[PDB]
Amino acid sequence: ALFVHRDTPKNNPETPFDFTPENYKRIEAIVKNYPEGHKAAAVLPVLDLAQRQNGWLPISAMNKVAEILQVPPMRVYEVATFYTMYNRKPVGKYHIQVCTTTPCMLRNSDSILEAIQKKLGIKVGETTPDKLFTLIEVECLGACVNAPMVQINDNYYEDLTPKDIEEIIDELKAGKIPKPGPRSGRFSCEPAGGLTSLTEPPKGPGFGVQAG
Amino acid sequence: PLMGWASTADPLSNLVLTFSTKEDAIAFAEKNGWSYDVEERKVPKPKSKSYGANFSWNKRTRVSTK
Amino acid sequence: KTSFGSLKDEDRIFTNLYGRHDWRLKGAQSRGDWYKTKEILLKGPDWILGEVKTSGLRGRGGAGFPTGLKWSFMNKPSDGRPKYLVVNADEGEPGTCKDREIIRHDPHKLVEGCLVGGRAMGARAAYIYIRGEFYNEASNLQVAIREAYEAGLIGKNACGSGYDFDVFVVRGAGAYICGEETALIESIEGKQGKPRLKPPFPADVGVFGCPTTVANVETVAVSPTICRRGGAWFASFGRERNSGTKLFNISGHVNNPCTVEEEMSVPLKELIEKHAGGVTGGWDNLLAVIPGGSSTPLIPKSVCETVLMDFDALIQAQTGLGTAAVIVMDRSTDIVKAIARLIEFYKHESCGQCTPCREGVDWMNKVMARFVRGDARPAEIDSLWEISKQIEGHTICALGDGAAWPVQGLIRHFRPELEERMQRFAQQHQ
Amino acid sequence: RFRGEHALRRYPSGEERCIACKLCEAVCPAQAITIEAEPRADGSRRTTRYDIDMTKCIY
Amino acid sequence: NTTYKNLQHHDYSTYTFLDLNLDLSKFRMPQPSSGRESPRH
Amino acid sequence: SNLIEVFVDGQSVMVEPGTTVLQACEKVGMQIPRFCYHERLSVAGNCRMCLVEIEKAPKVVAACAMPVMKGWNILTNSEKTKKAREGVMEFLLANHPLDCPICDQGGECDLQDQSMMFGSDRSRFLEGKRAVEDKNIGPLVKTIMTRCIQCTRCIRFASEIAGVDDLGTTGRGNDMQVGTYIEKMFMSELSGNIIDICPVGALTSKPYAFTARPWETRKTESIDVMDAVG
Amino acid sequence: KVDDAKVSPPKRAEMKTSMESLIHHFKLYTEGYQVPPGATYTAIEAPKGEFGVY
Ligand SMILES: Cc1cc2nc3c(=O)[nH]c(=O)nc-3n(C[C@H](O)[C@H](O)[C@H](O)COP(=O)(O)O)c2cc1C
Ligand code: SF4
Ligand code: SF4
Ligand code: SF4
Ligand code: SF4
Ligand code: FES
Ligand code: FES
Repeated sequence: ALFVHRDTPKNNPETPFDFTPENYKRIEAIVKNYPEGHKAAAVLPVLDLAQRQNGWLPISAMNKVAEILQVPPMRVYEVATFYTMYNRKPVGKYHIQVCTTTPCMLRNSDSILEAIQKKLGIKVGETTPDKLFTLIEVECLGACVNAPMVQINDNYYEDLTPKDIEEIIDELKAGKIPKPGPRSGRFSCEPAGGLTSLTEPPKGPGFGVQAG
Repeated sequence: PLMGWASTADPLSNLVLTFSTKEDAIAFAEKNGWSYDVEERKVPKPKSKSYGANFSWNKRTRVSTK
Repeated sequence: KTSFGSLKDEDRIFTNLYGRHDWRLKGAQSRGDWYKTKEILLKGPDWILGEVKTSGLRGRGGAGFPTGLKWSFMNKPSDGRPKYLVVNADEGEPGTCKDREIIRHDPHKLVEGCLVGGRAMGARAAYIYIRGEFYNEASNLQVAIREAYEAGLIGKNACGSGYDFDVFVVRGAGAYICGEETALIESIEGKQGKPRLKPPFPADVGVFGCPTTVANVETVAVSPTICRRGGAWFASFGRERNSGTKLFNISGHVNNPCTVEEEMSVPLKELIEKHAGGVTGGWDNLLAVIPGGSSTPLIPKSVCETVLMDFDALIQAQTGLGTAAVIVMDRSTDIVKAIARLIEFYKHESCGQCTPCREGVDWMNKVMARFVRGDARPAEIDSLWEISKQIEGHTICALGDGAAWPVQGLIRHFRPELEERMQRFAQQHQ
Repeated sequence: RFRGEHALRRYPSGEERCIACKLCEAVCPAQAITIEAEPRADGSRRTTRYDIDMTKCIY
Repeated sequence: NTTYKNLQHHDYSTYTFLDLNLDLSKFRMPQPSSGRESPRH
Repeated sequence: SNLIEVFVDGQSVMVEPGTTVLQACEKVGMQIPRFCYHERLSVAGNCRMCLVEIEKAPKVVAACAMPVMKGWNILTNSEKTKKAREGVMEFLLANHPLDCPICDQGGECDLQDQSMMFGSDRSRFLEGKRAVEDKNIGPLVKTIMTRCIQCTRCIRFASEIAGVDDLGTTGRGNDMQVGTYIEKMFMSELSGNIIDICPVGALTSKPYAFTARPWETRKTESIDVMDAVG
Repeated sequence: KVDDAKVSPPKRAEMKTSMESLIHHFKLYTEGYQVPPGATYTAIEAPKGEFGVY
C-alpha cells in the first residue's frame, strides 16, 4: 500500500538514525561471510539488522545502508519495498500476523479473527490508538498442520480458541509472554492420538551399514 | 493570411517514388533529367548478446538490477 | 514385488519425529550419525554419484527429475570460479510443513548431507537458505553448526583429512518465489526476488556466476543414508521409476492433523484414516481430496478411492505430487471459496516480471471472486478454462503453472456445482 | 440522421467536448479539417485552431 | 520417550542469531576474490 | 568454419554460434514481435512476445535470449505460435487505460501496431483495470505511469548506459510501480533519450506534449549541431 | 457488419468499453487496414452495363 514515500516529517532525511559500533562489528561479520567482490549481497541481512534494532526502518536507515555498503540507494529501496518483513510504515512493539489461507481458513480462522477483533477493538490492517497492537492477516507461515496460526515477533502460537485468545492477549497486556509451543496437549508437531511413531530407543550405527 | 494555412507554389514538393534498388534509381534519375544526390544504405551491425554473459562473474558486465 | 508397498518400522530414514532422549552432536552420535564417514568421503565422488543413480532417487519439491543427472552436471573441470551447494529451505505451498521438522529436530543430518554433497561433487561451500519466518529454528541450526565447528568436524580439514568446506546460513526476507530454484539464487546475490531465464542453467552460471546447484532438504537428508547404507535398500520401496520414503502429512479436516513418513505408494484411504486419526464425520462426509499441497489439482472421492500416491500414478490421474496437504475437505465447506483464497495467495505472492502470469492471475482472482458471488454466465467459466489453458507453459517459472492447475481441476470435476451456484444467483437477482 | 450543419458539442454542464486528437482530420477525405493544438493551463489537452472548409466538405 | 527435549530455543532473544554469527567468524578461508571489489567502484 | 545451420521455415542459413534465435530470424528477414528486447541493451525476457514453436518439443520457448543449438528448425507461422501471441497480446491489453486519443504516440505506438498485426479482435476482462498514480520525474519528461506496461527497458537503459541508477521496480503482483521512490527530480545527461526508449506512451516529452501527432509531420534529413560528434 | 474487427470498425458500445475495440478503431481510421498484394478485376451489372473495377 502506497509505495511512494510522500515525505511526511518523522521521515524525510535526515531523521536521526545511527547504528552502534557493536552493530558495526556485526556488519563486519555479515560482510565477512560473503565472498570478496560482491559486498552488495549483504543488503538484506544488514537491513534486517536495521529492522531488528529500530522498530521500523525509515528512509534514513536505507540511506545509511547505502552509505555503508557503497551501493546506489535505489537498489536498497527496491529490496526494502519488495519483501514482506520490511514494514516501512511504523508498527507497534507487538505485531500480530494471523496466518489464514487454505487449511487455516478451513480450520475456522473466522472466530479467531473475530476474537482478536472484539478483544482488541481496532480493525485489520490499521493499528490501535496506542502502540504494541498492529494487526495483519498473512499468507502461509510454515506451520500448516495445526490451527490457523499466530505469529508475534519471532514467535508462533497454535491450537487456538477465543479463551486462549483472551489468555494470550491478557498475558501480553501483563507482559508475561507464554511459551511459543502449542496448546491443548501435543507438545510438539505430533500425532496427538495413539502414538503411531516408533516406540523403541533407536540404536543407530550398530545395524546395517556397508563399506564404511 | 486569411485562415492561417501553409500554401506553396511547389508542385514537385509532394512526391515520393519507391524503388527496389539503387541501380535502377540512378538509372531513372539520369533517364528523366534532373540532378540528384545518392546516399548509401545503413544496416544494424550484428552484435553478439548473451544473457549468460549478462550474469558474469569477474567481468564488469553485470545488470545490477535483475 | 509387493502389494503396492506400505510402511515398515526400523527402515525409516530418520528418527526423532519429536523429542527422542538426546539432541546434540553427541545426540546424533548416539542416534547413528557421523559414523565411519571418513572412508566414505575419502572413497571418491563417482562412488556417491553411482550409488545415487543406483538407488534411483527421485527429486523432491515437485521436481520430477533425478538427482543423479543434476549432480553429474556438477562435475565440470574446475576453473577459477568455485562451486556452491545451495540448500533451499522455504515453505510456501500452504500445506508444506516438510523441512521445518527436520531443521527443528535433526540439523546434523543436514550437515551430513551438505558435506557429502560438497565433497562428492567438487563443491566448496554450502549456502543453507532458510525462510525469514523461522527465527527460532534458524538459531537452532546456528547452535548446531556452532557445535559441529566446536568439534572441529566440518570446516577446514573436514573429517581430519585435508579438505575445506564451509556452511553459511542465509536467511530470507519473506517470499514465496525465493522458494523456487533461481530467484533463490538472485536473493542470495543481494538483488530482489527475481527468477532467471532457463537455458543458461544454474549448473553453469549461478550464485554470481559459480557453477552451482540447488538441493532440497529431503534429498540432502537422504544423501548420507544412501552412502553409508547399502544399495537397493532404498530402491525396494515402490515401483521401478520412483522408489523411496516421503513425508506424507495431513493438514485439513481429520482427527489430529499431523505428519508421518511412508513409502512411495499407499492406499490413500489407509494413509488418511489408519495413520492420522480419522476423517471428521466418516469417509462419506468428504467433498474432495487434494494431493500435492497447493500446486496440484483436486481429486474427487470416486477417483481417490483407488489412487496410489506415486508420481506416475498422479500424472495418470492428471495431477502432481507434494507434501502435507494430502487431505480431504468436507462437504460442509465452499470449495469455490477455498480455491479462490488459493488464487488470492497466488496473486499476493508472485513477482510481476512476466506479463502472462501477472495479468492472468489478475483475471483469475477477479473471476473467482465473481464466482464466489456467482455473477456471470457459463461462457465466463469456459473463458476461465481458456485463460487457464493460455497461462500455462508461457512463463519463466512454474508459479504461473501452479496457479493454472487448481482452476483446471475445478473446471474438470465440479462443472455442475458452478452451474448451480450461478443459477442460484440468477434466482436471487430474479 | 441528416448530415448538415457541422456543429460541435460540449459536456453536460461542462467544457468543450473536443480533444484535438486529429482522427477527424485523418479520416476527412476532402482533407477539409485543419487542426492546430495547444494545451492550456488546466493540464488537459486542447486546441488552438479548428477550421472546416465548407467549400471542400463533401458531407 | 514421551518428553519434550527442545525448549533450549525458548530463550532466544531478538539479537541471538547475529550474535552467534558474529561469534562464528573464525578459522575461515579468505573468500577468494575475482579481480575488482565491486562491479561499480 | 564455426557456423551452425538453422532451418528458418525449412530455409537453411548459417549462424555464428552463441547468438540468439531472433538475430537469425532478422538475418533471413523475419521480425518476431518484441517488447522487452532492444538492439542496444542487455537481453531481459520480461515481455513474453518473442515466443516461437521450436519443433519436437511440447513447450513453446522464448527467442529473445535463447542460445542456438546445432541444426534447428524454426516455425514462426505455426498454430500455437499464433495462439501464444494472441494470448499474450490479450494479457497485455487488460490493465492498460483507454488513452489512445490523448496519448502522445498515436502514430508511433507499439501496442497498436502489434495488436493489429498479431492480436485478437475481441476483448474480455469486464472488471478490473487498475490505475497507478503518476510521478513528477522532471520538467523535461512528462510522465504518466498508468500506461507503463512494466516492460523494464527504461531501467536497463538507465542502469547500463546512463549509469545514474535512479529507476527501479517496486512491489509484487499487478502492483509493480516502475519509478523513483524518494520524489527526487531525476536530472542527468541523456534523460531526453528515455522518451524514445519507452515503447508505449508512458514517458513523453514535456514541452512537446500536445502539439502534434506523428502522421501529419514529414521527416527530413539533418545533422546535429552544437556537439562535435554529429 | 462482419465479425472481423481489423477490417470493419467495431460498434460504439464495445468501442467505449473495451481496449482492442478502441485500438482497432484508432488504427483502422488512421492507417486503414492492410490489403494483400495482387491485381484483381471484377465487374457487375450497373444499369448502364458492365461496370468494371480493376
Ligand atoms: C513453484 C515452486 C515452489 C517450490 N517450493 C519449494 C518449497 O516449498 N521448498 C523447497 O525446498 N523447494 C521448493 N521448490 C524448489 C524445488 O524443490 C526444486 O526441485 C529445487 O530447486 C531442487 O530440488 P531437487 O532436490 O529435486 O533438485 C519450489 C519450486 C517451484 C518452481
Ligand atoms: S511467471 Fe510470474 S512469478 Fe514466475 S518469474 Fe514470471 S512474473 Fe515472476
Ligand atoms: S480532433 Fe476531431 S476526432 Fe478528435 S476529439 Fe476533436 S473533433 Fe473528435
Ligand atoms: S501507448 Fe498510447 S497509443 Fe499505445 S495502446 Fe497505450 S494509450 Fe494507446
Ligand atoms: S516506463 Fe516505459 S520503458 Fe519503463 S518499464 Fe514502463 S513501459 Fe517500459
Ligand atoms: S497456511 Fe496457515 S500456516 Fe501454512
Ligand atoms: S523479447 Fe521480451 S521475452 Fe524475449
